[PDB]
Amino acid sequence: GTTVLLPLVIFFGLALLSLLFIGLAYRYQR
Amino acid sequence: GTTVLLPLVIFFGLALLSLLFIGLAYRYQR
Amino acid sequence: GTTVLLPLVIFFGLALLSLLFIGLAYRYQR
Repeated sequence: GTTVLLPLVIFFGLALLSLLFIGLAYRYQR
Repeated sequence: GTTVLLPLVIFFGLALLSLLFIGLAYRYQR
Repeated sequence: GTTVLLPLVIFFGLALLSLLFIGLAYRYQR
């Protein structure tokens, strides 16, 4: 019951990927 | 049908990770 | 249910990002 948090955390984890993607460009541009 | 697009876009991000992981293996391992 | 595997595979991708996250701290540590 009240398993509304389960989907939210999965989507929230995706946020880390976004930050990691931005950092990738930084490494290629000093 | 209800907010079906929300989970679809989250899964899409998952595919992007595959590109980021595959690209790392090539650079860190010919 | 019917699509129990669908969310499981999406979560499975998140596990890989966990290892990548470890490398981020190392680079920012030294």
